Amino acid sequence: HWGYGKHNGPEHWHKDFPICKGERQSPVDIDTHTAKYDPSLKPLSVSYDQATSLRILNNGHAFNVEFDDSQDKAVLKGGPLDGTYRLIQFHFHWGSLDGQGSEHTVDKKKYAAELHLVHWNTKYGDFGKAVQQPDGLAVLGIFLKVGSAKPGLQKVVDVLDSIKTKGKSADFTNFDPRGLLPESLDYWTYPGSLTTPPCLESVTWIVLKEPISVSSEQVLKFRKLNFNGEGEPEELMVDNWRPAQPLKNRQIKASFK
Ligand SMILES: [Zn+2]
Repeated sequence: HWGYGKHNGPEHWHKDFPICKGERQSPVDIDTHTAKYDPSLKPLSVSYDQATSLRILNNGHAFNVEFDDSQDKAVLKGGPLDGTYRLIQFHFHWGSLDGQGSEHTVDKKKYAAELHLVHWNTKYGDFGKAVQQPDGLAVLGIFLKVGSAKPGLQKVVDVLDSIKTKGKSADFTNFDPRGLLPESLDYWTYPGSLTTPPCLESVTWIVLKEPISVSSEQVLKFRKLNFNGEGEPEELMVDNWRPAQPLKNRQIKASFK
């Protein structure tokens, strides 16, 4: 099956998932000099006050912190978006070293990790339906750099020992995703795809300009997770990022000058 190894990584995905070579794939390099300020973009609206987290799961390619998306409780709207998008889960991509890990890059710069807060368009009723639509998902992407600790991440870091291996889940209630946001909501936006198979081209990407800082100890604990199941040979869950894909016929817009 697909993964991030030598024999099943991103360069192989297209054999089972042809859309992975499509016209609007993600991530991309964000060339800050060619991105265009678009004064028509509205401010982003992140409304996470009533967010209800439920669970954290190691699914063999990352860990997802999952939310109750059965009501409008944690929603993204505004910016480039029409209508309302509900938070379903967040996860990260990270490296084996601090010098890599992000999926998007900024003038070719790779960050140590990248956070994806995944939201689906309520006009489609559920995530499964939404993910098949060209405007079905909105993903807020946030870069992580290593420096000072992010206090709001620590509760995530501390539960990772309980979900070391693929298929393990743990109760994870009352986690507040607002503690993962930077100060500024300035962003770049472009139309793209899931960055994991099936690579569906259903995503409005909203990538924040301001990274959050996490500590070396925090990211080190990400790197102790396993891609494998319990009782299978240990392979550390590191470098679970897809590299930048060709921009092709797209323009990245900036919300800021
Ligand atoms: Zn992701």
